[PDB]
Amino acid sequence: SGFRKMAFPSGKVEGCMVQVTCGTTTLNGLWLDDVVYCPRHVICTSEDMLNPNYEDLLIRKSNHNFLVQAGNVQLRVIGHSMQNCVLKLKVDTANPKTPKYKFVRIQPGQTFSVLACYNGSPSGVYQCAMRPNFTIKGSFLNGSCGSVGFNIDYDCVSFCYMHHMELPTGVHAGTDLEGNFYGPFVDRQTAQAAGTDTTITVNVLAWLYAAVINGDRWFLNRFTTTLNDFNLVAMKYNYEPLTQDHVDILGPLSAQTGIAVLDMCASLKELLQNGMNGRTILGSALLEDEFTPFDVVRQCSGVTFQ
Amino acid sequence: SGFRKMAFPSGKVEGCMVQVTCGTTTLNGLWLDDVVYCPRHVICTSEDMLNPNYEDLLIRKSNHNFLVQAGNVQLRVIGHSMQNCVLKLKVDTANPKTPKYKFVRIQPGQTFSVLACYNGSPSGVYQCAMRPNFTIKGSFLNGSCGSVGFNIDYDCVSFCYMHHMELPTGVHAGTDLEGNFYGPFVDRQTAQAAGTDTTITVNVLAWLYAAVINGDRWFLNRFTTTLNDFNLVAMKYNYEPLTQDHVDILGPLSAQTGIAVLDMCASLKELLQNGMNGRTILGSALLEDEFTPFDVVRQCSGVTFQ
Ligand SMILES: *CC(=O)N1CCN(Cc2cccc(Cl)c2)[C@H](CC(C)C)C1
Ligand SMILES: *CC(=O)N1CCN(Cc2cccc(Cl)c2)[C@H](CC(C)C)C1
Repeated sequence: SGFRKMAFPSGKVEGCMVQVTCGTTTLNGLWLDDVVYCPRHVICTSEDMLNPNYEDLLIRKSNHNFLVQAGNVQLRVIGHSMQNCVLKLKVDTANPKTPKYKFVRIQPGQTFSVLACYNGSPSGVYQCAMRPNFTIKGSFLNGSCGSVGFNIDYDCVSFCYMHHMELPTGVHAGTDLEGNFYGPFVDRQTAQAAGTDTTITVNVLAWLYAAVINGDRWFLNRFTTTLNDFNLVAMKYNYEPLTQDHVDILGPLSAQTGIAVLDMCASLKELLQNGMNGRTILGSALLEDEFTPFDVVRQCSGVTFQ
Repeated sequence: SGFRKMAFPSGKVEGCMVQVTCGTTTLNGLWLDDVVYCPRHVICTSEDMLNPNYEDLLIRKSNHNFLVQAGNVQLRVIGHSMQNCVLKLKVDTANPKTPKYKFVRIQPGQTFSVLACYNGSPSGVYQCAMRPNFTIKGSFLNGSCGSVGFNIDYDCVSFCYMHHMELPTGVHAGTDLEGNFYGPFVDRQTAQAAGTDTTITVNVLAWLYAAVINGDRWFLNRFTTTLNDFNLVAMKYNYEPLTQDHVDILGPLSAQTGIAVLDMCASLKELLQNGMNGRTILGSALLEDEFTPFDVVRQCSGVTFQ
């Protein structure tokens, strides 16, 4: 029993992190096969970030201007290209620890593990979710750029995030591994505002099912509700509207606990209106939305990986 | 910026997990050099656990009764011994991925990362703390026994915990790598009660310093207090008493934020008496005590490992 905010094992990702240095800027890179991926603002200076012309800046750089370093192994750049907001540095040596990887662009509400790195060296791992406003509430310092987010499907590593910048508000924004930003953000030092951050309702419901599995059942009430009447209350408290696809995903959790999804929605509706009365659920005084229904099933069944 | 419950990278530990099977019982083992460590109750059946005589049970076992499996590599046991509550299965092949390791027995209040495993395969990683009652609030299912807890000091892995059993109350108990249980627990299926679980005060203070670093300063008040008057209030709410050694550890955090330790204690005293007024600190509606002062300095400075 028990429930923890659990991250994936980072072993297969640690062997892919390298140190990228262009001039004076140094950040992290992802070494897969004979290609190194890194944020393109590594070619910028402290003064270029206010309004960078990346095309003009990249012209003044050649293959010998970039220095990729894998611990103590010195790599050599053969070709360089700019795919959207990431650089593709083609090197001579293929990474012998390249796992079965895959590039994926996740949707808001999904979760992934972040391997925070500095100077190409792993520092820590934590789990987080893509907020509805396409930001993440992570833990990043200067030099952590190039750190990647990922999921693991048995023997396959699914890279889905690369850290690019910290907003003036304290939240974090990045791209997929093809260089496309999550959200309307651009990689320049300017005031950029994120949208309203709402609560992932389908995740909260999965979290309540995990609570029933682990013994916390005080929030189970006598009432039921309709899908429209729940969304009417949910939108008042800035919650994502629940769809029929969300009910289908929660099917297995409903069958294991014997509690209908609409009955669980009625319990959540009463919690949103009356609060938590100073009590806790799974050791938390707030409603958590960083657990997808698949995360709950995975932790409550013991799913392993390669 | 940002603050997350961060675990250590698990790469160096993943390569040491093996599957141990004695008869019908199968759990996880730790393969370091040519020795495999695992809980000794792997030699028991479902009926032996009520009152096992491990010495008599181990006599009826030989070296060919244990089956250690490292993924797809079949190992062979040459000698077996029982050190307290763990088995030392001496094998023929030395683990080629054995890192610079070290066995340590942590004190209550310290934190470590847990690599939850099933059938010798890693499942997930999370950070937790040794409670004052020598239990941990983890996430373990059946078959997770043998999973280890660890810290990383640059290039050295410090193993400090091996999971042995789940109490009827839902909390978890285990041993160090020498087989000595943390707490007064014994490895048999009987009603065992843990002591009163108190709050690690020195950890809460370090967490409040992390909050000031990240912008949350609403809890900073006008008052100060004495070390005796704070402990008088702390013991009322089941908090660990603060010592002078705790003040010395919080020294660097005091110098970085410019806030005296006793001034931070006065803010905590008012929070314990008046509550949090429905507000949050670092996104939490409760006081967290699973961050040591070293954890805060590590995450707020960017400490990397090998
Ligand atoms: C992630 C990381 O290492 N950094 C975040 C900011 N980087 C520069 C920057 C500033 C403003 C906007 C953008 Cl898109 C990027 C920093 C890299 C070096 C120190 C210039 C650090
Ligand atoms: C950790 C783990 O795999 N298990 C916890 C309980 N194990 C048996 C048990 C029961 C009661 C007391 C003690 Cl010390 C140990 C289980 C191992 C097999 C299934 C017997 C599972």
